[PDB]
This record gives sequence, C-alpha cells and structure tokens, in this order.
Amino acid sequence: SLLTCGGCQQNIGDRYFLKAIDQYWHEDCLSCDLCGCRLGEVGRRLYYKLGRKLCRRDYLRLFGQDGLCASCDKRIRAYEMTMRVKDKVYHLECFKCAACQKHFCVGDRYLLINSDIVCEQDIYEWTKING
Amino acid sequence: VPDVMVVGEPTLMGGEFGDEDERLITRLENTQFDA
Ligand SMILES: [Zn+2]
Ligand SMILES: [Zn+2]
Ligand SMILES: [Zn+2]
Ligand SMILES: [Zn+2]
Repeated sequence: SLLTCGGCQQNIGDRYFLKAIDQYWHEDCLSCDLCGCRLGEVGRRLYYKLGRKLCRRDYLRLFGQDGLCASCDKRIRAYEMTMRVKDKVYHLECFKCAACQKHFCVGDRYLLINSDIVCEQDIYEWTKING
Repeated sequence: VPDVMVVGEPTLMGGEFGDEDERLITRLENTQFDA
C-alpha cells in the first residue's frame, strides 16, 4: 500500500508524487545525478543510461557526439551551444566578423565566404582586399 | 544582395541525439491522504 522514494529512501506521505525508472519519487527527489536540477517540471526531459538519471545537457555530455569548429579548428562538445551556418558549425564565442571581430546577435546581417563570417557593413572592403 | 543571411537563435551541438534513452515521468495522486 505504502510507496518508497528511490532518491531519499523515505516513505511518500505527500499529496502528489511521481513514477519514473520503475520507481516512485517525491516531487523533489527526481533530479539529475551531475547538476542536481529537478526533472519533473519546466518541460525538462528525463534520460537514463548505465545507472545514471540525467537531464538533456548532462546526457549529451556523457553520451553525445562531438563536432568540429570552422573558425578555431577545435572540438565542440555535444552539450555546448552553437551557431550553424549551412553545413558549418561554430562555438558561440568563435561566431564573429572575420574583419572587425564584432560578436553577432539575432537579426544581424552577414555573408559567408569560405568559412569566414563577414558582417554586411564590412563586405565592400573585404571584397576589394580579398575577392 | 540575395546572398545576405540573418543571425538566428543558437542550437545545441547534439540536438538530434538522445530520443531512445528518454524515460517517461508519470504524474500521480496519493489515495490515502489527510492532514
Ligand atoms: Zn524522496
Ligand atoms: Zn544535469
Ligand atoms: Zn571555435
Ligand atoms: Zn565586421
């Protein structure tokens, strides 16, 4: 009749509880093993692999495929945020104008020459000086 | 000027990955409850 929590080992006496990974949980005990974030709310998905209960970020950290940056030629980790231009992928900090070194924001206009991101403002002098 | 592109929202490196290891969270209510 009574149910046991798989995160605190105490009996559930609360009004609302959860059911995940063939277990019962107090609303707060269902957390990521690496960061400790609660998985029940915020439209946060639950991931399970090799005994670990993980959030999307920490799952990709442990099991996701890594990519290569078009600017720094260094590996991008699966959990890291990126800017994607066609089939090229960049670290967030490497997504800047190859001319002025300005970091970009949503709504900004640019061109892609090779793997060089050039802002709208700098196209003219880049073309004269490089083609 | 047709070659010009617009900066959008950043994406997750492994956005495609992880569907098969996703597990359901079932919302339940306790039958025996009183204060
Ligand atoms: Zn608990
Ligand atoms: Zn986590
Ligand atoms: Zn980079
Ligand atoms: Zn620029």
